[PDB]
Amino acid sequence: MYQLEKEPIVGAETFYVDGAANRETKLGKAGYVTNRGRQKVVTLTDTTNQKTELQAIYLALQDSGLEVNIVTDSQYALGIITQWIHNWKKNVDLVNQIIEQLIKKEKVYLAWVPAHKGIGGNEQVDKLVSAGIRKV
Ligand SMILES: O=c1[nH]c2ccc(S(=O)(=O)c3ccccc3)cc2c(=O)n1O
Ligand SMILES: [Mn+2]
Ligand SMILES: [Mn+2]
Repeated sequence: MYQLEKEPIVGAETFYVDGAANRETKLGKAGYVTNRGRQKVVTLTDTTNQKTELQAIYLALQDSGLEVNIVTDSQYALGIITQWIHNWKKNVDLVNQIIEQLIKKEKVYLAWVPAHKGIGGNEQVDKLVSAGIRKV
């Protein structure tokens, strides 16, 4: 990939990603739902909210084709990726794994939306990852 796309990629699968963690137990979940009806959730241990957001993006990169749209509610995760591309043109291992996957893509669009603002795909993945982690 040459850059993050300036707008969504026509014809590419869209992954709504999210993570949830609990500070008392360090238990969490990460996952995605896609516009093509795919979904995945994984359970995590010794994790944090920010780590789960990175894990969700890693899953989306791993499971997507060469062109992908990713919608996250994490400014932290968005910033990690934007900063790396910049320097190219905390959570060190996870970040390296994400960059490893990112560089294999042909095109990537990555957009931020606010959490808990009624945004469809984002609310769907939030329900999936927060169950058993965050109290309703
Ligand atoms: O990235 C984030 N940031 C959040 C910030 C606040 C809340 S909250 O629990 O305080 C909340 C819940 C419901 C409505 C408003 C705020 C939840 C989240 C969340 O689930 N994800 O994924
Ligand atoms: Mn989130
Ligand atoms: Mn959430």
